[PDB]
Amino acid sequence: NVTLGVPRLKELINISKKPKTPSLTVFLLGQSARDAERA
Amino acid sequence: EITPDLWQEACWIVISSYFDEKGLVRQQLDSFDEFIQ
Amino acid sequence: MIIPVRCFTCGKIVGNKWEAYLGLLQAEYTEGDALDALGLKRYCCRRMLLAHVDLIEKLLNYAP
Amino acid sequence: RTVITPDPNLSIDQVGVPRSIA
Amino acid sequence: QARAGVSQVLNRLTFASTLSHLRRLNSPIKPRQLHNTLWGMVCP
Amino acid sequence: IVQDTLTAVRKFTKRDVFLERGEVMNLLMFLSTWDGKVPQPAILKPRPLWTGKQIFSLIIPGHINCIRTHSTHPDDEDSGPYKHISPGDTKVVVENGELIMGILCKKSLGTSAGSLVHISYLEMGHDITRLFYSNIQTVINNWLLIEGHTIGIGDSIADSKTYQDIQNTIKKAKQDVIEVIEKAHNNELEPTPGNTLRQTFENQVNRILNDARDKTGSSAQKSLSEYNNFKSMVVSGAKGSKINISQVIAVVGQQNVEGKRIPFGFKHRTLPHFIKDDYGPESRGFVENSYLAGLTPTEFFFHAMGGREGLIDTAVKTAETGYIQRRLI
Amino acid sequence: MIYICGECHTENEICRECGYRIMYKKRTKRLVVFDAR
Amino acid sequence: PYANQPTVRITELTDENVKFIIENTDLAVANSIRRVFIAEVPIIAIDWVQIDANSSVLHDEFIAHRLGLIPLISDDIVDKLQYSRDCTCEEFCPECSVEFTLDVRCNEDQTRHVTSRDLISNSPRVIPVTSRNVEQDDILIVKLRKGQELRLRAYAKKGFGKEHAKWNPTAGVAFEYDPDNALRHTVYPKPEEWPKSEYSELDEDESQAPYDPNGKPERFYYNVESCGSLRPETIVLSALSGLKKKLSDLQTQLSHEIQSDV
Amino acid sequence: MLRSTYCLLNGLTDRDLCELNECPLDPGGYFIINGSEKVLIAQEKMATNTV
Amino acid sequence: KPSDLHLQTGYKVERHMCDGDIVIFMGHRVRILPWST
Amino acid sequence: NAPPAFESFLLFEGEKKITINKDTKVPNACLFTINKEDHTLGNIIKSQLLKDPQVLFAGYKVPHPLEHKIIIRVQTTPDYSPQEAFTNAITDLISELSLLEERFRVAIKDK
Amino acid sequence: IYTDAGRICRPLLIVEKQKLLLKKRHIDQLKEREYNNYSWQDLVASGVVEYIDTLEEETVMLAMTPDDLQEKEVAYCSTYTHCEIHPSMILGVCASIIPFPDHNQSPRNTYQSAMGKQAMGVYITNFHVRMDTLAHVLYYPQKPLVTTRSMEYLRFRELPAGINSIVAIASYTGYNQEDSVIMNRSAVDRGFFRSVFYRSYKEQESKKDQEEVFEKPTRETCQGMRHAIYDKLDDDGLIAPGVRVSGDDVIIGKTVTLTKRDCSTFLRTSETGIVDQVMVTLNQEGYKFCKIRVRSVRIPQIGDKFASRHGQKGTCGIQYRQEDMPFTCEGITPDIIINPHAIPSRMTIGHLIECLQGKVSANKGEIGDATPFNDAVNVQKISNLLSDYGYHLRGNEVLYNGFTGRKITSQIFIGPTYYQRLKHMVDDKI
Ligand SMILES: [Zn+2]
Ligand SMILES: [Zn+2]
Ligand SMILES: [Zn+2]
Repeated sequence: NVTLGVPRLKELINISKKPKTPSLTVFLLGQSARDAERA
Repeated sequence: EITPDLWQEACWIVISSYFDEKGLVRQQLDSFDEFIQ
Repeated sequence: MIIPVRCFTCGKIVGNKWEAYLGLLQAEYTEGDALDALGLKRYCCRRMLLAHVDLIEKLLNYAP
Repeated sequence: RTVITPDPNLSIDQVGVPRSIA
Repeated sequence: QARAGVSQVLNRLTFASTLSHLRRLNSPIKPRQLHNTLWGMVCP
Repeated sequence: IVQDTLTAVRKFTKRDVFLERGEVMNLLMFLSTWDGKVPQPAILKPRPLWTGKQIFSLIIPGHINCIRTHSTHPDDEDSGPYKHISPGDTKVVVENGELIMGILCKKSLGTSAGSLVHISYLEMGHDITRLFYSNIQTVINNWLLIEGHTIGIGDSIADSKTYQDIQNTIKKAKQDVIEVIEKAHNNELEPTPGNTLRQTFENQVNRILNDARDKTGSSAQKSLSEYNNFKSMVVSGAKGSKINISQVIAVVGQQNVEGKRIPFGFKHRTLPHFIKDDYGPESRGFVENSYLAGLTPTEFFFHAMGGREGLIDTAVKTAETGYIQRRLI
Repeated sequence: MIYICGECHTENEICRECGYRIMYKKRTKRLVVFDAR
Repeated sequence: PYANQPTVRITELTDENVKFIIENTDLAVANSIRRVFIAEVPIIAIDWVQIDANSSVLHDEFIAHRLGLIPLISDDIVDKLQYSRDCTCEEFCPECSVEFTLDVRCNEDQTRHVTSRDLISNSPRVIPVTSRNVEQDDILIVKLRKGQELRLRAYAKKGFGKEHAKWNPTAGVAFEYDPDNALRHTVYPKPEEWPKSEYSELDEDESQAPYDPNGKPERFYYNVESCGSLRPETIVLSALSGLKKKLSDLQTQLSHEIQSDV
Repeated sequence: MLRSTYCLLNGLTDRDLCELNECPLDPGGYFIINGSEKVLIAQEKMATNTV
Repeated sequence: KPSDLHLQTGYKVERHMCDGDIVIFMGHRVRILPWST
Repeated sequence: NAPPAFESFLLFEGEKKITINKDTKVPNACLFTINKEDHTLGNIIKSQLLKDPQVLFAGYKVPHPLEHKIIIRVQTTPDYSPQEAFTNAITDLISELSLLEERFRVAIKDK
Repeated sequence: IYTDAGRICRPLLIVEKQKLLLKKRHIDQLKEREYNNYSWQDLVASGVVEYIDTLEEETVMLAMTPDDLQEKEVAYCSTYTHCEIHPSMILGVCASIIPFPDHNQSPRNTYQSAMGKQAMGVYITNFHVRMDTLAHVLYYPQKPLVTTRSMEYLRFRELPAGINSIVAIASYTGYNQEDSVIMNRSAVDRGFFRSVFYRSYKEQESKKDQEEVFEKPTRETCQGMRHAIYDKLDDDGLIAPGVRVSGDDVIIGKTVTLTKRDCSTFLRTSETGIVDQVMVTLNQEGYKFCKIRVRSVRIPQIGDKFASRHGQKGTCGIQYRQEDMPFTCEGITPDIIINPHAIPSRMTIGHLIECLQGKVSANKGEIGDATPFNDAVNVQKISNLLSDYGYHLRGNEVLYNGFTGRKITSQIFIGPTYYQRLKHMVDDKI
């Protein structure tokens, strides 16, 4: 549940040190990328 | 003894009796009347 | 306040059909026939009697 | 200071100021 | 130090205003959404 | 461009509309850029009738080129045959400043990408485009005294072919919510990974109340007639939000507060008319009825709650974006 | 300078006959022209 | 290149209603006679109101409105008067005004109704309507209780309806043309639910006449109902002379614009 | 408070009330303070004596 | 004071308004349409 | 402030009724300006100027419907003047209104 | 157990194991309320109704209607303890005045319930005696043709708030841009929405020692004042009623005695009305006082703001004539034209049913029924009662043109609808 709209847009105007919803999208490299059992 | 489909004019009788007796601003004529009593 | 002369919409005089309308509701006449006996066929004129409030009665109580 | 009212018979860069204000 | 806003001044416009100026609550400051226990008590 | 103009441009610019001989002499009188010379009409076996696309070619200021697609144009209409003909008379083609075909709409007269008002700011300047507004702000604003464009209540009633079928969806919607309550009240529903059995119950049932909200939403728009005056303010695109007249006719839909269907206020009972353990398709907010048919006195309270959560945010989002913009300056 | 009372309706210059202290101003004598528009 | 030659057929001429049919004219001339009736027919109404003693519960500019809208009997002296701005005197002479008078008080006990039969004229021809001698009960103005008095003078100008609308001589002029829809000036979406009108020559089965590929209308069905000031027939005679006079206020004035360029 | 058992109005019938220039439809529930009309709004609080 | 109705070039006269003049919100242009809006 | 009502049909001292100007776009055409009139007088003369076959553009408009000032535009063919159309189009209408009034008075005397 | 001061509670009917305790022998005695005095204080005592607070409702079982929720169907629930009187009593004072409030998108029932306060009307029937500031009063108020059965209890027949108007929903010459309304000036001439606006003025004479007294200032014995001519002032410094005051002329000539300073009280806003009444009393202390009520009419110009009972507040664009307003087949020219586009996004279909119901109820001759959940007035039998008089049963009607006399290619939807003139006037600021 990424917060979009005004409570996110308000937060980059002051660059809050503590995000109310931070996240980290992470991709993959090898043959693990094409299997759910390897990943 | 029981009203099957005459209910519509029935329920607007028992309300007519209500706003006759209590009316609309008795909530300050009970409350302020009980404060001086 | 009181019945207006001349229904605003079409122009027709309706301002004398009031004391002949309160007196005409003493009898058994329905409102749907109390106006056609007065000769009012448009629904411009009929809203000026059927939905009228004559408030001049309640003001004729107070002292001048 | 008064109301604005719509009026489609003015070429867009126009306003109708009434004679009690102008 | 007081709770102001009590004893407003009364409307005279419509007589439906004069009524619904008298049947009135006042929250003291979620007090804004519409709660389920206002069936029958307060106008939604 | 106001609504009154931008709708009526659709009705001015079909194939159907023909102006006899006297009405040209008025819709030429209300131009400004016109050069005094009357065009030669199309039809000539009766009175020489002028099509509304010929006169609308006289507003378009000089040589301007554009191609757009009206908002009804099926994508399958671009096959081999019927490519440049397009028998709904969509597919705006303005070659050489003279309107060859196509109905206009908002999509090709607003200010969007590739727009015919956009192109006439990148070729002809700005004082040639201000005349392109104050011509269309008159000659369709003053043609409409021959068309009118009313909205009776006959323009907001479903015919009984679909109105009975629009209930044949919702009578199955409230069936397939009973199907998932009694399935999950027997420990017979596998929890989808990511959420518990509670949050995956709600996502399972909000699935079966936004498909029936939309299977009663596409069959209502298509069933409206060609003369229906709501369709003239949706197809013409001047007034968007085609979900806000799908609640007139068919189904209001779901209510929500905080993004969830109505929470239990009293004690596991959202109103004092219900039993406990009511996760059903009506005791948490969904509305079978539409505004034409009226609303049940329970469901009038629930729409009073969905209209309160969105009535506040407006009072909040004026102290939010009225503050970013006066700070970011 | 002649005041109609609000109780006894008895005019005076300046109440007597009523003991009452709300007066009025006794509508003027000049000639005011309307229109019947 | 020349004019059109109409006809007139009348079906009803009662004491307050004229209903007829004009053939062989275009529509634009056929608006321009129903547009003169409710606008440009002169008539007498009250226009100068002075109250010398008011004590009713209605404020002074609320009875002065109602004295405006009372219709007056203007059969004879409309041609035999002139307007106020074409006058000779200072403010009001008897050639252009009609003075009324009202002096009613109510010292009786019972509630008195000040009616139309208490406006006393100075000239015996323009009496207010509801005084012509159907019972036709009296026009009302203002009720009064015990202890109240009304007193006022009034004048009564000649004017017409592009002034205030009290000078409307008529009620609703019910113009109507082409009752079968054979010209297709309107397009019925469902032709079957419509009321067949008061003048349509159809049976019950069909509901629209077919199209006329070379036609333009005649038979403009006027239904001129008068309010009660004029007679219902002396409107139309005094309106075609109030339009033949106006079109003869052009080729006079147009000539002294063209020929003065020499 | 105007019209509640201690006012001079309560005790008067309908005709007797218009001999003082009053209104039979005036609801009452407002006390005059230095001329003008005031209404004590209901100030909502939280219930006492519970857990 | 018609002694002081002189007008030679260089002076500054403050008229009321006309048509065609430019006023501010963007910049409109005054056309005169007599009512109160 | 609100204008008085009698300014919708009167010519004050300083106005002419008609001012005539030419068409600088297309030759053998002309233009009028009736002062203090409305669609009652405008639509009859527009319509009768269409029965004349030596007239190619009979139109009129009112610029703003607030004040009353009709603009009329006439385009005639060669061998004819457009100040002769707009004078003959009136004098056919006065032959018309003289023809109803002699005919409608008769249809009262049959009642 | 709560013997507690300040809760809130409401009366419901009582169910006894299957059915009511409101029996036919009760309500036949209620019906003759005169000369039997069986008025709700013997119906509580006989144990038929019962006050229920907000937190026993957490323990209770209600039914909406005694009709459908006592007849056994597939047995939803069978343990009903109570029933409610009629489920449209949950709406407050100003939200009961809306006809069909289950047909409105709920932003518009909230919107009207805030505009009901502002719409002027005859407020209290003793404004001849009062000396308020801000007293608006219509000339000819009308009780509505389409009404609720609880207007009667809200007292809205003896004191109404607006005039009906034949209203058409059409696009036209274009002065109705999405919140605007084309009036009819030859209906405004017959008093349509024409209303008075009173005014008042406090004037405490106060002796203090600079003291001041009511008097008439001669120009060359008193200090600073404008060119407000002192003709209207009487022998003592008050205006007698019936003297038309213009913009900015002296109404009370008060002078702080000093030669003397000058403290006139001007007519603000330059309205040019009529001074209607002047009273002269003492204050609380023993100082002479005066109140003044300067009245003015206010004809509805271009600008003055109108609104129905169905949201959608509007202005007044242009005032056409009976001459120009589009006439029906029978000489009806509607008082007000509202824009079509204000319907489908403001979303009030209450406005297209009140406009339908007033066309039935001005030919059926019976003031209509628009209780909220009445279940007996749907738009099918409003239609087929309209079809028994010779109209088209969706309310449509052929207008003609205003200027040309051409039949319009489409129809127009006409019908009388109750409009309110608000207090957001255009002459409150000019
Ligand atoms: Zn009428
Ligand atoms: Zn006294
Ligand atoms: Zn004279």
